[PDB]
Amino acid sequence: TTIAGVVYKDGIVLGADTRATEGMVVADKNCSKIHFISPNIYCCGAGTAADTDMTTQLISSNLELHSLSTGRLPRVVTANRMLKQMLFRYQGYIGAALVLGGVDVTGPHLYSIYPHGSTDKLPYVTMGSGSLAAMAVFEDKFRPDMEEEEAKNLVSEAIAAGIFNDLGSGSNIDLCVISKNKLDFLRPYTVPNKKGTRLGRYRCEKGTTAVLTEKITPLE
Amino acid sequence: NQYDNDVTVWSPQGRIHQIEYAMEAVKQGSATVGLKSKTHAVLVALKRAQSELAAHQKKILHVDNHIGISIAGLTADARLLCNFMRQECLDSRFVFDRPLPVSRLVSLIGSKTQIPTQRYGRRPYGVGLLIAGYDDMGPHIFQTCPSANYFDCRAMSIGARSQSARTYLERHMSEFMECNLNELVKHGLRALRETLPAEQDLTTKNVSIGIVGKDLEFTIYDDDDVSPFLEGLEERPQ
Amino acid sequence: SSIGTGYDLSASTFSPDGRVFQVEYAMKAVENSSTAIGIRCKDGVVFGVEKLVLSKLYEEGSNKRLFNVDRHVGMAVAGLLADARSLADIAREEASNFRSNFGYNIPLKHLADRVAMYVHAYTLYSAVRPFGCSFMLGSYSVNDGAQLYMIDPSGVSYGYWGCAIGKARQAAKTEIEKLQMKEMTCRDIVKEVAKIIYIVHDEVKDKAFELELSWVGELTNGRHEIVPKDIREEAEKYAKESLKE
Amino acid sequence: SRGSSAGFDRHITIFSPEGRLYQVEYAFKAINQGGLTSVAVRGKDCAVIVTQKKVPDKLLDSSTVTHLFKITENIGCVMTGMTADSRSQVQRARYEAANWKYKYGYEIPVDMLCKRIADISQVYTQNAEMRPLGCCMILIGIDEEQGPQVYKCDPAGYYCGFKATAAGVKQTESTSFLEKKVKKKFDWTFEQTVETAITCLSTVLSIDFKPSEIEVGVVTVENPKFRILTEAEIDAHLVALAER
Amino acid sequence: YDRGVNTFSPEGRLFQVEYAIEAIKLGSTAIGIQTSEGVCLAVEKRITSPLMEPSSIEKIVEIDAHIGCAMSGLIADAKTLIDKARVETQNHWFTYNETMTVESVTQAVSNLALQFGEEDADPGAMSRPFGVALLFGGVDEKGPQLFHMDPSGTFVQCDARAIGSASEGAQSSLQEVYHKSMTLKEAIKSSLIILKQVMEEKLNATNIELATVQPGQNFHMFTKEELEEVIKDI
Amino acid sequence: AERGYSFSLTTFSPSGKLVQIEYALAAVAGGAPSVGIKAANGVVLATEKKQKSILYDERSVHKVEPITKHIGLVYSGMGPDYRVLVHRARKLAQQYYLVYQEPIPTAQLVQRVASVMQEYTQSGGVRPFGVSLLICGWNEGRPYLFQSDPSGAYFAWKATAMGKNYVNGKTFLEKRYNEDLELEDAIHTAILTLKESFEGQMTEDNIEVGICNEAGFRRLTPTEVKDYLAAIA
Amino acid sequence: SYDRAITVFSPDGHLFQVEYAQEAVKKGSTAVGVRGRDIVVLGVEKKSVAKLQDERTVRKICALDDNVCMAFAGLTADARIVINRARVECQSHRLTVEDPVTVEYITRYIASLKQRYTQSNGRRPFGISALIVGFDFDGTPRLYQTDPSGTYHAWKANAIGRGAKSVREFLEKNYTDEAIETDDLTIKLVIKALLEVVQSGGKNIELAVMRRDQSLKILNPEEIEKYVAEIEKEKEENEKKKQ
Amino acid sequence: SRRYDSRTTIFSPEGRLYQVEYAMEAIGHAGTCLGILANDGVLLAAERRNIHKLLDEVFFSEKIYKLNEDMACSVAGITSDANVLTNELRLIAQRYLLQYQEPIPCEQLVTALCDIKQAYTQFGGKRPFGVSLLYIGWDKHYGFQLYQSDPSGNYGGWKATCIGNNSAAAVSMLKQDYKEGEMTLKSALALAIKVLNKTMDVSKLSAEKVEIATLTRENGKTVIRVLKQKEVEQLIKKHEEEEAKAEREK
Ligand SMILES: CC(C)C[C@H](NC(=O)[C@H](CCc1ccccc1)NC(=O)CN1CCOCC1)C(=O)N[C@@H](Cc1ccccc1)C(=O)N[C@@H](CC(C)C)[C@@H](O)[C@H](C)CO
Repeated sequence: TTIAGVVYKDGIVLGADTRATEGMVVADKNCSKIHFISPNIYCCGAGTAADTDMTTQLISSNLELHSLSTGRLPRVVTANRMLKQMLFRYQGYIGAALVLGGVDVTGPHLYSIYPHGSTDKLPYVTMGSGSLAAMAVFEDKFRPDMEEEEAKNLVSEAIAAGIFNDLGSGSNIDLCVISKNKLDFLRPYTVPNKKGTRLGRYRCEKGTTAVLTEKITPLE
Repeated sequence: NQYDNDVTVWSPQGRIHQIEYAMEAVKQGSATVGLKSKTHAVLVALKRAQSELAAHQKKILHVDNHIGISIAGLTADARLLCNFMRQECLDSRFVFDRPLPVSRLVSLIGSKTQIPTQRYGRRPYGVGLLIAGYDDMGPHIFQTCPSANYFDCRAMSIGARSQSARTYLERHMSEFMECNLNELVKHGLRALRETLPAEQDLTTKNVSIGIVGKDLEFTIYDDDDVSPFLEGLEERPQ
Repeated sequence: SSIGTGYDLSASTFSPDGRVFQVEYAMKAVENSSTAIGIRCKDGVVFGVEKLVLSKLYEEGSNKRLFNVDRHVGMAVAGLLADARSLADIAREEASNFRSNFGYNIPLKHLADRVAMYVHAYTLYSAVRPFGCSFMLGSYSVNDGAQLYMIDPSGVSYGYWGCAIGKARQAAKTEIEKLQMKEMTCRDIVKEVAKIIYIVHDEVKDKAFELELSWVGELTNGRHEIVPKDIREEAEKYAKESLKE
Repeated sequence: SRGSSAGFDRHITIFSPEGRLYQVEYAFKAINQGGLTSVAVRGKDCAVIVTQKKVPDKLLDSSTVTHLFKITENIGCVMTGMTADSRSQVQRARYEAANWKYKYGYEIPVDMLCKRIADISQVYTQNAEMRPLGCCMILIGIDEEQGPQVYKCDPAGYYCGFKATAAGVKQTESTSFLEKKVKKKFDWTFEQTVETAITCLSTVLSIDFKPSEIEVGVVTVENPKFRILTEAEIDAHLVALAER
Repeated sequence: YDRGVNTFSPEGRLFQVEYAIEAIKLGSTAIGIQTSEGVCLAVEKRITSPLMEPSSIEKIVEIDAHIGCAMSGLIADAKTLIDKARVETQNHWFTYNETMTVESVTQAVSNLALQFGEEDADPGAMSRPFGVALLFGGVDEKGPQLFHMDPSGTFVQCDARAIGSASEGAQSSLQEVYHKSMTLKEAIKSSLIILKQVMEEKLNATNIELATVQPGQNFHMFTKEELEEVIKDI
Repeated sequence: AERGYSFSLTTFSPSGKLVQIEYALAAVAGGAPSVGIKAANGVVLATEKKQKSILYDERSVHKVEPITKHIGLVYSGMGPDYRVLVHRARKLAQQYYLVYQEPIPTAQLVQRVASVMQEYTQSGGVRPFGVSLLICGWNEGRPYLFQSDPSGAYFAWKATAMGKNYVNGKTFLEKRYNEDLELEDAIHTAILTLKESFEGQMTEDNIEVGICNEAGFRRLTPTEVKDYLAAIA
Repeated sequence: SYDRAITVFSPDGHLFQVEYAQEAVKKGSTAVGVRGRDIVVLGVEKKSVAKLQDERTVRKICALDDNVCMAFAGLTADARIVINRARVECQSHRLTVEDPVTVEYITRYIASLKQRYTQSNGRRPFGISALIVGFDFDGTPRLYQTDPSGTYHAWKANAIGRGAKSVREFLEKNYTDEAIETDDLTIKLVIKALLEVVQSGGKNIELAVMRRDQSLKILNPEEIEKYVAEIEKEKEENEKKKQ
Repeated sequence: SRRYDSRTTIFSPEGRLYQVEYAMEAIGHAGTCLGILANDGVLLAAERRNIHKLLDEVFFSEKIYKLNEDMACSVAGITSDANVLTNELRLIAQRYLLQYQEPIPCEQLVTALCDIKQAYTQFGGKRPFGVSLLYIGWDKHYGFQLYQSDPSGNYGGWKATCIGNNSAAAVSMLKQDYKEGEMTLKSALALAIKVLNKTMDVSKLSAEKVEIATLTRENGKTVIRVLKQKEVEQLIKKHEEEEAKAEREK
């Protein structure tokens, strides 16, 4: 994977690739790694897929309960606390590296959360097998208080670096822009990789497959 | 009548009837006496018999080499408390390699016996105890009640018609501190015999003696071993 | 002030006028006990207890109603003695735990608070009955000061300059009010304590009694100790002499 | 119906034939046993608590007699009713607040604290083994966006936010006073709030307090920390009242 | 008016225990006699029907090869105690490689006395006392010994003792004929005589059971023939 | 120290009546009235939110509560019990979602909450809830209205009322209302059937309304209530 | 859990709950059983014939193992519990000990269970009595009877339930060595004893027999009608030509 | 604590359990519910108490629960307790299925629930479940089957029986028109219509007021179907056309 996050003037941009691997083989060419926590908080997941899924889902649920009882919009510190405390309670056995981004009543907040339960609040963060490349892009071309499109360009650039330089990352670039009054969950923000077009027709015509046994069963 | 059946129910007069009813259990047993000199602690117990064909009930129990007790009340509760004291003493020897100070053991008895007097469905211990012990604070006679209250005594008597024995001891307190062992046991036996009509008196068949001291571990004299104490006593009055 | 039609058989049951009669009954058990007073001077706290003697057969110092809860904290009890002792155990354990957790001697206000909460925990269920005793905690420190607190069976805890509990609670309080303990010292105070004890004592209804006394202050390095036989006999002499006027 | 009873519905927390919980009401009556009254008033830029300080003894260290409790640096409270139960509920409140901040990373809202305490009380209302607490809790504190907050919770499990409330003996009289004073619509400044509270209690008890007869908790927007007024700065308001 | 099972009477006794003592009085009467030649235990079977196999009525059982027990009252309650005794003896043998003294066994069983209660207790704990009375007759290092135990848990040694419905009368009749030097035959004879006196049915070889434990011979349950040969010299 | 009473506080009378449940219903039929109307394209819940003074802050505690993004709640009876049931219901919904990754069907939430309420009529040392619940929802295109009473029983309603004068309100709805209505119309007849027991000037702060269409559940703003309470709009 | 003493002693020394359970047994359908030389027979009376009820699903006779069968009287549900626990025990015995089970053993188990329920907290005595029947190895046929109290005995023949005293007296006056000298004669004795209390029929009587090393055999209403015909014939060929 | 205990699992002096009997009294006030066994199937028919103009009707049924692909049940008494017991029944069925990989025999399921109910009558100090149940099903051991279970934990297998309000008269009426071995599903439906007609307090009987379900064996699989209002109306109308016919002969 190759997830990143940045903080600009009006909010937060989250990025992620869409490659999921098992072994050294691509299992999913299009995997959504940017997860819904609350309507104002999203979280990118890298590492053990099922772990990132169930963890992000659980915390999303608990936050829904929380805001349901409080009647207010959830804070990012809350999701951060829940995540880090759960992850720490399991001492790293839950393979979940996370980039938590959201806009509060206190403003934009971006955390990185490692599977052992430690967190870092930074203007920009990267996680995943392609995190070094993305972090290089950030360290090279980041400036405080960027404009929205500028930050989107930066993050997509980082994720791209992860995609082309890391064998663990591949395929599309997903973005998520979160401002004080907007939520752009841009799915296929960029499709920089395309499968080559077939040069032949290997279509098998009806009858080429020999059959030993047949049984039709009507339904409704 | 509505404050009678539970140990967690205060009466409007600031009393707990179950505790007092438990206190009445001590008076149901045969009387017993305890007194100390300055070197020895002595328990003298009047054993009771159902019929003439039944042996006399044990009233003196061994706790530790330096501690013995005399019971008055429910023998089951007595055995329970006894085993508790034995266990605490063994623990003290196991941990510190020194005998458990008697006062501390008594304190533990208080703490343990206090608990069931404050919990619903529980009941007080229906037994009174006289504890004779010796440590580096001298001899000790203690008294423990079903109310979980305990007393450090110079002399004491508990049980059926023990009032006579009490009245006797209260006169000879001043003598007690300087008596030799034989005189101490004598006084104990007189106090004990005071709790009897003139038609009956002490016998080797119905008297037990427990002795502990600076020169002697806790020992129990029951039958023919009691005679050297009985033989050497006045004829008593009528 | 007297209802009892099933509404007074449990601490889990309110009276129709909003009272918990079990607690009040326990308080009445406190009232039937011999009076124990304690007074705070500018340099510590002194305790005095009217320890009634039920028999001459009992050794001196038996049934102590003055306890060492901590090396800097003393406890004076009034009422059902067994409960008082158990509460002394609870207080001791609380102080020990506090030391083992935070590394210094427990502040008196906090100890009183904790133990009081523990007591209150018994005024709420039918499974247990309220403690049948009231008690006073006394302490002194240089960084803290002289402190005296009191707790009743309900779980109420308060800080006093002078306090009394038992039969002649009010009769003792009226005598304590006469003193100016905000300026006096624990050395002078002992005499006055013994005096008030002898005054409040009823030589007619109640038989013979033994007087217990306790120091805790600057004169004892912050340690709660028993009053030496000299000072005790001195105070008793002062009291017996002051009883002839 | 209309006062009917059956079984142990007057001894434990079960339903009466008319669907009432007698033990709860009895607990409300147990609140009044203290013989005191507390008043809470919410301002435009603050929140104020005032309560009787009946110290009938010179033998009491009057500093130890308080019904005002600091739950958090920014959350204060006043308890009315049975003292021990009150202190218990205060401990529980402090725990729930500290735990809240530990788990969620931000200070607990007065709203949520009061809601929690009330939710705990409901259990006492529904379980027969224990009896509700003979006390009422009033919390005050500044909220990040909703500003000054004054909440209150009952032994019944009821909790609510208020522009003003009272608790204890002269509760109804104090409320009837406060709503009459609210309808007039004044400029709810700090002094207006404090004076309204103190005068509510005063004209409800007909006492005209000395500065050592009451205690006043307070929390401002400019100073969100729960502050307890000294005898002097209470006497200031007291002498400020006897002029107009 | 209902109360707890561990409630005290104003007299200072436990109601349930006293009621258990009252329960014993409805049981089959049994007699145990101690003799320097051995201990004997006899008990009526109280057969309520000719169809009932009398050999399935055992009120005398073997605790161990050197200890036997006679019971009176609610037998179903006694079964548990008997098994506990057997288990205790076997545990003691396993641990110490020796037999238990009769007093130790009796005490061990007596430890289950007031082991009943409601609150603050185990789920399988006893709810009520055992409505049964026991006579432990056996031979140890202190020779022949006979012990008696009641629901109170109070156990005591007896030279001769009768328990059951006809307790008092049989005890008087026992006092009239006991001297601390009887032969075992005399003890058996006396036992069967008093038994015949107190029983409502005609005493025969299938009406009762008798067993002896002697220094030289293990626990022996008297067969029909032997019973007849003792009943013979009525 | 504490444990708990292990015996039922709710038992059968010789006639065969679970008396405590009936008394609970007596508590229910005594609280503020609440109406619920299913309307083809949505559901409406409405209740009398009449405080008891000008000092009360009506914008702090609500009677119309959301369970999830598509399910809503109102009640008749005791406030605290309701609050408890709301928390529990929300939790149940979140459990269902965590397991199935699909918003819980209204009927299912109703059944589960009903089981929870049923427990307190048999479990030890507890009384039943003094609360009847009206639960609205939007699942699988169709709208849903349910009621659950203290016994743990539940019924599906086209329209109904609970609380004070629930009989008069039931006949009112039975007459002056029917199917094919739009959400607006339903809200109108809901405030109208609430007005049939409003002994006072029914303002926008005296009543609370929540709606549940196929776009989710939400509580109507006091402004929208003002527009509706103008006997029009 | 429910830590409450249910069965306690009364001031006169009675266990009221147990006695009540025995009264519940008294209301049960009459169940009798006799022991023979090579057969053993158990029969149960008033089966509450509704004729709309399946007879199989309400049988009061149940097999515990291939060796032991059992009838009961009292609360049917409690009886189901006891029966199942008994079967489980019968298997567990085979598990821990290679040998099967003796009638006395399983009887002792059931009795101990009942007693345990007479002395345990929060529980309540089983309202049943049981007639246990079997042919343990060595060939000796055995019949036992249990009681809610926990007491158990062995019998040559016995009866429990409604009017058990009547059938007990009848069996007392009719149990001879001549009677039950043959299998059919023992079965006829059971049928007669049952007819001496049942509401005069045969369609009200359920009878089953265990014999030697064979399995348990339940008698069809046809065979029962045949034996009842022979019984009604012997009551008119030896009681009509003499009276 | 000991004072507030109502002693729910205790013998009465006569040797009976009062809470069970009172629960029976509760069931006697519940909607009439009967079941009849035939040669080609088995059916349940129950009175509906949830009969109001404003009810929404969002379920397949009201008092008929599907337990297993070969089994269904009907209920009478407290409906919530009924919910508990039915859910538990489904659980048991699925456990047996998970274990033996074949459908649970009907009697085994019934006994399984009844052991729980009995357990509630013997210990725990809880009130019993105020519910009687009728079970219909098919299995490879005993084919078509009808059962009845009471809160006592007691159960029985019936060829035809009734439970609920006016159950006695319904039982005798079933005794009258019974037909051991000659019962078809159609005649059983006629019988159901008849009995439910005379027993239901509100006469005339609309299809609105009753609820009928049938379990049958069709081509290897087991079919459970709840009749639509129209079919019920057909049965009712036919019953009236058979009642006004026999009354001609006078
Ligand atoms: C194929 C998809 C649906 C999921 C894939 N699952 C898998 O690879 C799972 C792993 C299950 C597991 C068990 C115990 C402990 C840990 C993991 N494996 C299997 O399902 C089957 N195998 C069993 C034996 O043979 C090998 C695998 C996966 O997790 N891929 C991870 C990489 C990984 C890390 C650690 C352990 C196992 C796998 C991934 O894509 N991670 C991305 C982040 C996303 C998915 C949030 C990235 O990190 C990018 C793609 C780099 O991998």
